[PDB]
Amino acid sequence: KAGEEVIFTVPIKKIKKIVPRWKRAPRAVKFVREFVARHAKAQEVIIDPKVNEKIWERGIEKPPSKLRVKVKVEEEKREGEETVRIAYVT
Amino acid sequence: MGKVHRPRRGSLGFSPRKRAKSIVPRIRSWPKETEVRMLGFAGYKAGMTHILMIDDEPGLTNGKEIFMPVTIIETPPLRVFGIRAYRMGYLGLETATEVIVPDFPLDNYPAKERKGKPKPKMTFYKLLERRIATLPKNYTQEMFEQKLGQLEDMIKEGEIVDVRAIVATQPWVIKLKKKPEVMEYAIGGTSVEEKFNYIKEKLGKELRVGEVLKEGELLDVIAVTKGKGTQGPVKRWGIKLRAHKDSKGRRKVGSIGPWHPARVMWTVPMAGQMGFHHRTELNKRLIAIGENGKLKLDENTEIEITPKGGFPHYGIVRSDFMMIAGSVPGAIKRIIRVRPAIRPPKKKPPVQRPQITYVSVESKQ
Amino acid sequence: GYSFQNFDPKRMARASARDLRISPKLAVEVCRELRGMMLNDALRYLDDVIALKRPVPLKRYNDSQGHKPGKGFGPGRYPVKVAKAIKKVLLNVKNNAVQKGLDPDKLKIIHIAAHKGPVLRGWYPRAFGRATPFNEQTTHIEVVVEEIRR
RNA sequence: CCGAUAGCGAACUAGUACCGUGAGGGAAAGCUGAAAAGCACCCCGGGAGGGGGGUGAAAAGAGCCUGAAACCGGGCGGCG
RNA sequence: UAAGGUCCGGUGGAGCCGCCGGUAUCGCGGAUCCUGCCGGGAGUAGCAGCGUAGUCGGGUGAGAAUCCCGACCGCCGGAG
RNA sequence: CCGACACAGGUGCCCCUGGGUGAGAAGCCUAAGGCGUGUCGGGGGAAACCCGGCCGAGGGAACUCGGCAAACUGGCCCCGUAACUUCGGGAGAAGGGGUGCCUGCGGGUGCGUAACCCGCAGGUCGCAGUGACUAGGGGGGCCCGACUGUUUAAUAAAAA
RNA sequence: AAAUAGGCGGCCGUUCCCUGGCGCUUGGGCCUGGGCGACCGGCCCAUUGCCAGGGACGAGGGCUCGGGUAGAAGACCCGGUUGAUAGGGCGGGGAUGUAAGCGGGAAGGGUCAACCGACCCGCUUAGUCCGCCGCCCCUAAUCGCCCGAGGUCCUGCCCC
Repeated sequence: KAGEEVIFTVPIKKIKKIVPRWKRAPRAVKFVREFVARHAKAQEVIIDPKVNEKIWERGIEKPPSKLRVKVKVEEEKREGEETVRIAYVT
Repeated sequence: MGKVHRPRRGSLGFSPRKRAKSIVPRIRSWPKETEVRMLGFAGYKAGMTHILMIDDEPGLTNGKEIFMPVTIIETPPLRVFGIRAYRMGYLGLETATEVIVPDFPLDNYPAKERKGKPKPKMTFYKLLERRIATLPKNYTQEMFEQKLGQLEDMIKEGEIVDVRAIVATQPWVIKLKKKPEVMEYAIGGTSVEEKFNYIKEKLGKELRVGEVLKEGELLDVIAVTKGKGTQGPVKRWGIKLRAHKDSKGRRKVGSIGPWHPARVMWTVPMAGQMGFHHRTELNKRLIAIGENGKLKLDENTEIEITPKGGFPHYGIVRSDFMMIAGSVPGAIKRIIRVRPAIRPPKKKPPVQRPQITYVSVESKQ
Repeated sequence: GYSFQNFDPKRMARASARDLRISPKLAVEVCRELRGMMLNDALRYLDDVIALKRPVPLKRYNDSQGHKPGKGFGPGRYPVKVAKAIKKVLLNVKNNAVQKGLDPDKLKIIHIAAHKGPVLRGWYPRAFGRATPFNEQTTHIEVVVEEIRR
């Protein structure tokens, strides 16, 4: 798939008991980052400060069970990648 | 020393406690022959249930209602790939030769819409292809050269000892593997020629719970138990607790041994593998055989099983099944093989087709 | 200096590194592993190490370090720092060789050997009033690459 | 007579650095080359780092005369 | 016999032997020796325990988890 | 600063009246103000084992030199309070009850409806109303020493 | 890894050319004198074989990716589009116990009016949630790397 856009829901559930609970929130973010990258078949991605806020909202300890995210695919120049994805909350 | 004795904790009789050599169970020990009938059969553990039966099962009443926990197991049908021949040597039993069957039917197989390329699965046993055992390379030719090799063995005549069967699974509804697990089962009779005739008919045949085994018998079960990982001295062997309140100690063996002797014995408790060990547990009552599940049109000898919502950690049960009494060694989704009993109790008689008052229909969750 | 034979006019190109602030032991595992390859394979090998993809097997020094899957010896680890640093040595043999009239990519790596150089030494605290050496090893690594082609 | 782990505490930045509240205690640290020509010019390198060319001779290239042993890499022979 | 002598090759680039008579701060394997240098230990332990803190965009730079800006999430509250 | 160390140490004052809380310079939360350099990161849902800590049926010290450790009680209000006695005390004995929110009143001090505080009745929810944090387990015999204090600064705080 | 170092079934590797030199070197059949025979001598054949110079092809397996019935690392097991492995969506099965809003009632108090109200009921067997199962290929199981040979150095059994 090429051109825009997928709306995806990423299951956060790995975050509990893969790492501990305060520091679920740094972990959630690595999961959001992986899920999107995986699905995209892409580099690490840039994700909007809005996803952060969403994960973070309750605090470090309590991140939410799902998070709905909108991703796009785009190219670049100079030499390099396909491989760049801009994703934000929906 | 108080001069007080402590009986040993743990056994060295199910020792050494270390990983299985294969996911398939192994076998050396075969039960009594007395009939020209299939020995040993296989399944996948589905889950567990509990059952109400009428005694039957001789014990402390022979007519009141009795609770018996039950393991529901989905058995696949099996397909005898080949006939393995043995010759008796000087040093032990060695395999003379084999007939295999390269030859290809199309498998009772289903799967799959999308749809444009159904892309045919029509199974020469593409499940053999997925089985990592290899194949000639001229199907007809190979089978016949082997069959001729068999004819020789039958002729000579007493050079040949007994017959066992290389038998493999057929995954035709199970989603937890798609690659034949391959095993050996013996074919017993009482004399070689009768086993030779039966194995030859058998080879092209998709077979049942019914063929192998009968309700109301007691059966052994052979299996690789569920893997815990490494566990403590506490867990593996059993350890007792100590004095007034110990922070420091608690889960501890103290002594490994004296000063001279200047060695460590192997019988002292330590950490290491627990589980993923092979076990044969004797004398489990065959509660039931049927096929489906979920609905059956007759109301006695089951009315048909399966909790709604499946079971936790098991797919849909729809194929031939067996419900066996009590505990079955292994994990959910593991291959278990069933072994007839070598001898069952004798102070407690087997009684055929035990009376099944009621079956569970609630989920394990 | 250099610790191997030369025929630099048309069959050898050389370069050396001095006082690279790197582990000598991790230089031992890369030099051995890398040895005998052509330059291009050696670039490729180093790039994989940095990605954290292909492990460098531990061999001669090997104790108390976790194994790594696949063909090659049981333990192994990834020396990222050394891989970056050695990549620069190799790059220098490559630019030089071209002035010299050798084509670098074809030339095979005969010899790579590591030398434990001077020792940066001091003190960091331990208990009971005592201070103990806290040292960084500074390492020289030489590379002499040689033509082979038909 | 000794000759730089020796001989004066100390061949020198010594009664220094440093220790100790103080009284007092107290080291180590010598050698380019004929000439500084103490590294221009040229190639490379993020590079104050490092490599090639440039000196009668650089195992004379900056605590630079010689340059051992322990010990460390590589290579050769042999064993494995 | 030997304590030790002597010759060749490489290295080194200014001093050195023999004989005879003398003389001694005169020969080193040990001294929980003294000092100096070095390896294994290890690429291990520590870089955890006390009220457990960071994180996303962006700026800069050869190199950025720990530099800076904003946002977001916290601790502290006679004390961080 | 001093402890060789940018040491969890420990050295004087002052801000001791920030807001909420509640007897409080208490805890927690939170404001001005400060910081995220009590300066190494990441990974394995992380298995054994070890430290801090949470929960355990039934039984209720069977453990052990010893209930050590730990638990329990718990704030506050009311009731009630033994042996003994140097009549001062014991005593907060012991044991029993209550405590939330709302709605509506009364009293005290004042001035006129402020600022607080102390009671009373009704309605009503939860397993639990000091729901958190804060927060004594109790009782009896005996030995010693009157007490409070001091002691081997750093294995003995005691009867010395 | 039992050194008497196993047994079976399948899969694999299982090569060329010019030019020069050699061939009872390598291999077979026949005649006759000698030999039991191998062998000597005579006759017949080789697209062949050998040395020197250059030269092909690549079975298995890991690494890889999605997860675990597995697990300290490593290993193990399964699936990888010849597919339902993981996630989404939906639906099935489970956990909790009535959501937000609104509407009515509600101790009372008030010009008993606009209303202030803890709480109760209806909406609503609601709402919220799942480490499980099915449907379903939408999304992600891509992309790509490697190591590992070359009927075997020499001998004997049967043919060549």
